[PDB]
Amino acid sequence: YNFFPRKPKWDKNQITYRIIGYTPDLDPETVDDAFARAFQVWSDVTPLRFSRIHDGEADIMINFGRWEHGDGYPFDGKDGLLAHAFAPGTGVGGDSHFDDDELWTLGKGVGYSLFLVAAHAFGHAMGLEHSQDPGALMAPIYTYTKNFRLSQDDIKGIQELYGASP
Amino acid sequence: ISYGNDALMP
Ligand SMILES: [Ca+2]
Ligand SMILES: [Ca+2]
Ligand SMILES: [Ca+2]
Ligand SMILES: [Zn+2]
Ligand SMILES: [Zn+2]
Repeated sequence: YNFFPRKPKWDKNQITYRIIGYTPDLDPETVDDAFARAFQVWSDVTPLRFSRIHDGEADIMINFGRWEHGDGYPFDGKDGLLAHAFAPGTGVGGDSHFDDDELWTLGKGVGYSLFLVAAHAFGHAMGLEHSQDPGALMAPIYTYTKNFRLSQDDIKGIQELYGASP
Repeated sequence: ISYGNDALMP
């Protein structure tokens, strides 16, 4: 496992998120659930607790975008970047954006599981860099699987930043 | 497929 330079992390365990926009690819309820389950991956093994809000600035602002979408880190059409997220911090820190020039599914088709990409993206949003462990959620490659389970590399990494729940 | 450099800093 790895961290960003200087190991940035959230200075509190209660973290807010907000879904600012949606994709036409999936029902909004499916999108919401995908994100909820992606956060639960991490709250399973840390004292981090993620609360949704529908107004104001959440710690983790979630949105879909295409090409240049307001942060000066443009997406690139279909293929290439699927999504990105910023390391923990104020403002754009923690924010997680998904390239809607990709087809968002739950893993089937010429497309990508929103749950799996979100879980990976949220790893970055929590302060994890890419892992050299190929079986890790934080591996730099997307691999689809029907029954996802957080690897020991991911667990050890995230807990080195936040500890385990008592 | 690669994620590319999807890990950014604020
Ligand atoms: Ca793309
Ligand atoms: Ca933020
Ligand atoms: Ca799309
Ligand atoms: Zn962005
Ligand atoms: Zn990544």
